Amino acid sequence: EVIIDFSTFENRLLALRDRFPSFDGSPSSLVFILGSADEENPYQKTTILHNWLLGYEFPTTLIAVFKEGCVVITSAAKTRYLEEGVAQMNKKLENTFKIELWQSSKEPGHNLKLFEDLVERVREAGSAVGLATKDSYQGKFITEWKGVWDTAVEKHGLNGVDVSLGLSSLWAVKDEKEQAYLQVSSRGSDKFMNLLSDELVRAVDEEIKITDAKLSDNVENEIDKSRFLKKLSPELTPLCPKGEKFDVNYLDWAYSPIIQSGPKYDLRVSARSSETQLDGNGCILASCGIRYKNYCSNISRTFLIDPSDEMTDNYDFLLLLQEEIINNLLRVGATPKQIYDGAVNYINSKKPELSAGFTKNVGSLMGLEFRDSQFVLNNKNDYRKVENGDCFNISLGFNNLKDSKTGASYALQLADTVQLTSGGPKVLTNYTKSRSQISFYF
Repeated sequence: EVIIDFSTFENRLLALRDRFPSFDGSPSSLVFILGSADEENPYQKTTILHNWLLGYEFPTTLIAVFKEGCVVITSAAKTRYLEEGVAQMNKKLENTFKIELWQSSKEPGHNLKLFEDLVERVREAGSAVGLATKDSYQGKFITEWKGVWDTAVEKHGLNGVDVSLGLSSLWAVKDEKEQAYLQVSSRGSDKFMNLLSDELVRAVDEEIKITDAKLSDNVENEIDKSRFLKKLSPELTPLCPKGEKFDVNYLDWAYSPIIQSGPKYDLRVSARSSETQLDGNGCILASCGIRYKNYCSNISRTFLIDPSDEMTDNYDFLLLLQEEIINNLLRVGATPKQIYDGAVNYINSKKPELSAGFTKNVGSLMGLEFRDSQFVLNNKNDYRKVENGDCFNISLGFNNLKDSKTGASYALQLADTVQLTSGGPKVLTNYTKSRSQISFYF
């Protein structure tokens, strides 16, 4: 079932070795500690790191990285997935880089001594230690580790250094395999947006009493229909890497689907489905995002029900704005600020009535992390640069609009997953956004 891709493990672990000493703060070593799995917080940096290095989260596991090697503290059973590939890697890198697998144990005192041993190696490396400072896990293993670490900061003079920006830069560019998983994920997002539209239109047509949150929950639970998922394989298996087939067990939601039908809408990052009655008029916002083998995608659409002329005109503009971002501003070397400011320019030119209501960002880098907060497409970030192989959630919205004649409240939102390739940006989510196909009349 579980097979670690060891050429991928080697390349990514060595990339991390090569890059971490020049992370901000100049860490001399890295320590990442995964305690018990927390399925409620899948995007913690240490979990992302496991998914990146190994393809899987390894609970109750410590990984420390140095110039000359790597220490993994993990159970005998998990060591079985690693020992052959590590021995092969060690033989090749015999005079450069040595991975040591220290087998943990439930026997009291055993892991404690390993942690003490590891602290000796860390302090020998240097006083600056790179850590995922915001991560939180439970369990005996990490709790014993924290006691050792806290003292080593008190016994020796160690300063923990957060490495979020460094990891974000290291993870940004997607290799061939990752780009395939992102396309599978994105086609999954397409399928669920299609299901969402069909359910929405039916609920509106049938005037049923239902809240936005109940409707999005209905869609959300569709992913557990395994036999429905199996039938997606002809669309999805050709998008998987060479030698791989679609596996239903690796498809999940990136977040709970969001429906907001008004009159109040929320485009903030924290926003969820509204709790109020489905309003079958004007603008209805929908968002869903899928993970395939932990790679996130995102799609957002606006559906129009008997829209006013101002709604259709502004939806037409929203399409043109997304096109300007995707096919003009998303360029290798561009900063988030240049991209966001280019969007602001386009709105000021064509639709200044929409300047105030525009979202203060147009999305983010996306991948194993659904939203990379180190690479948000806003005016503030002038210190990241788009690279070939980056994948973006290009998501834009306008809130707090009213029709000038009826006073009807509305909002607009459109999002797509976009991959930078050598041939340029490639939109991975292909569910329709043509106004004629997202507009319904009753």
